[PDB]
Amino acid sequence: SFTCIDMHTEGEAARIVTSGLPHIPGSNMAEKKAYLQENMDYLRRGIMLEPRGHDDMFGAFLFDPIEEGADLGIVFMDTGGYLNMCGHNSIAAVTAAVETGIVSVPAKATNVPVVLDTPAGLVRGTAHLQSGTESEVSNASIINVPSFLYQQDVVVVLPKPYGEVRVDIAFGGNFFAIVPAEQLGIDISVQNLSRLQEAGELLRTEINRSVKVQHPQLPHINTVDCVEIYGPPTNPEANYKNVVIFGNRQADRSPCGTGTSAKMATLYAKGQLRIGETFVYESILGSLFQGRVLGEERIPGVKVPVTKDAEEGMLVVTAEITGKAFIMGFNTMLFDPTDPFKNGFTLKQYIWSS
Amino acid sequence: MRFKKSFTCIDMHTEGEAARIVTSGLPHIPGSNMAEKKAYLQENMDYLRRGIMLEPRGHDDMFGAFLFDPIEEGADLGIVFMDTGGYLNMCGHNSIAAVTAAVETGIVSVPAKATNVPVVLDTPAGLVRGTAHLQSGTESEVSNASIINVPSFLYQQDVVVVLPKPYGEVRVDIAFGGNFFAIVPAEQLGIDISVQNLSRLQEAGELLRTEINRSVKVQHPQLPHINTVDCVEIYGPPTNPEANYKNVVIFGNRQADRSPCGTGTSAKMATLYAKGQLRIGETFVYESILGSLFQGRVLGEERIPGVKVPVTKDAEEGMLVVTAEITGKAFIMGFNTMLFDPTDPFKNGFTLKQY
Ligand SMILES: *CC(=O)C[C@H](*)C(=O)O
Ligand SMILES: *CC(=O)C[C@H](*)C(=O)O
Repeated sequence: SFTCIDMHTEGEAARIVTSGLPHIPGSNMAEKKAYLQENMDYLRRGIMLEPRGHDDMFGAFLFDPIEEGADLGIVFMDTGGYLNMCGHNSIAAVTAAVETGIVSVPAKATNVPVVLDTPAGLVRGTAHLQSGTESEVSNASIINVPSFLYQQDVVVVLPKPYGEVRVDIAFGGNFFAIVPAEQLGIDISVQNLSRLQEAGELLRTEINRSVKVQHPQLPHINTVDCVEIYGPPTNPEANYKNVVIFGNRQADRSPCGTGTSAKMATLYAKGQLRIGETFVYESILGSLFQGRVLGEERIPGVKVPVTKDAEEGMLVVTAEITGKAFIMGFNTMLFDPTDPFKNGFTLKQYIWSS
Repeated sequence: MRFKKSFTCIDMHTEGEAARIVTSGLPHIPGSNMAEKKAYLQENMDYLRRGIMLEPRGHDDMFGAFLFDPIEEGADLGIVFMDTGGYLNMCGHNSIAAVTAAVETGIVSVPAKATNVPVVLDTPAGLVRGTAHLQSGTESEVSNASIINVPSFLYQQDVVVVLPKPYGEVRVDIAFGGNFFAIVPAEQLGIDISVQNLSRLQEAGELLRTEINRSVKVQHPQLPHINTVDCVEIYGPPTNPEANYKNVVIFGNRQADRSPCGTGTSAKMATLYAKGQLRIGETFVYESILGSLFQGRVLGEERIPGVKVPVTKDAEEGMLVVTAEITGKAFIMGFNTMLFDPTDPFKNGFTLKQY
């Protein structure tokens, strides 16, 4: 049996496994993720998939922190595999840590830091407390790992009825292909969600076939794992609306924190967003996240495709993302060794271009 | 405060199909029988079903039930079933799960040295007599569970239903197995029962259910409150050698059963029995889209003089009903305390499924 704190962040699940896991080696969180992925993938499958989960479930395993200064180690998972970072799950974990007492709250504290050691690096979170409560969280922010536009105006050819599209590749904790919905000929709407999933899958697969990406500081991150499809906002408070397609072409119900970070890095690189300016991203559900670019930095002697010959070094930015998570369940998940679906199942069919 | 309005559940599944069995958290629900309590919930507290069944706490193919104290004489537990669209009068897989959960979690006592434990369910469709078959050696580990369903019957035969393209005109049987079913060969819809075709099967099932309920009036002759076709059973040749046929049942907000569906199996057996194709005691094995198997036997038959349904011939002496036993295996998959913060925008759930 495993104990879980089932959270959701504005409609998007985050199943946070807090106890009962087998002991896992690894000298950092990236190696722990690799160990799970390579040797114990049955854990993910049983916890994420039907019948205990479903095709759009998401979650994370907690571990002791390893990187200096962190409160919790975390490895994220979904219906397909393992993302190096997740903003909505980070917001959920920061929230759960404070509300359930995994991390202590100083006396008279109105903000409580919760630092996550993730496969993509250190993620500095803050739970913003409800005034007059000891540990009720109003919302939570996360300062993401450095983000960056990687490659601009990448042209890929998808099968009909999509054909040729142009995207940006950016890192926000995961590598994203960021594309306007208009180029796909699909409005972002609940009605089009299945098509959005198919386009996202086709675009992700085609991008990884034709562009080889590599995070220049983190060897293990060498694929594009997420497709961010954006368009005009519905809520007048939002700058844009988006849906991210990832995992086994599941869709984020949240605006997606890493995807927002990647979008903000891209806008910033193009001069379209100032440091400290509030950016508001809306989801397919109408949910909002707020983000701000906190700073920028050039890394001398390190280039990505977008980095100019004249430029000694790549531009990165540090972005903060804010959202609200709720506890939806305290769960003890059970696995009878004679249960034929102890490792879950899906009825979703795979798709691929011919 | 945090646990205000929470619910405790035993999350079960029966060969892949969820049964979220709510064990505490409801206030008193007015009603002098289970059918009335079901109507109360549906009319006055439907947001509870939606919050428990739907994302983010559930999903588009979740299923479950509320437990109550039994009202009907001889029953161990009251139960009201729920899904992503509404409330079925009976559910085979959830009854199998409830019998199993009752024994394994000690809701019912296991008599000294027993190998089989009866668990009787008071449902909106009537009394359902369950038996938990214990694993030899163990005190209360359940190997599988059988349920003797409420009376089942073929109701109306060769009903022509006209659906939009690419389906057009189809021929179905209507039969009662605890719910009314329209039973239809997948062949007639132009599609195979396969995971590939699941979305289409859901669409076809929903179309068929809507059209049937407009164009055909059904009425259970002994239970006034049952007067709609709630489920569509789409069947085809088996994949597993052990199975007679395969099916998928579409119901709720066009969700699909991952189990072979016990009420659908009961309706199918009553149909086969009526056509002389199954004898009393003969094992019928039904396969699901997942490859799961349920076993059924017809245990008894009765003609009810003076009571007819559309298939009852003038040559005949009252409508035929059968008593069907269904057997499957359920597992505990979790113990959950579900939370509903009043400021949570999705306290009542959501679905992204089309229209
Ligand atoms: C982990 C994801 O689902 C991508 C969106 C996010 O919140 O980072
Ligand atoms: C309750 C349902 O899902 C219909 C199938 C069955 O097991 O009776």
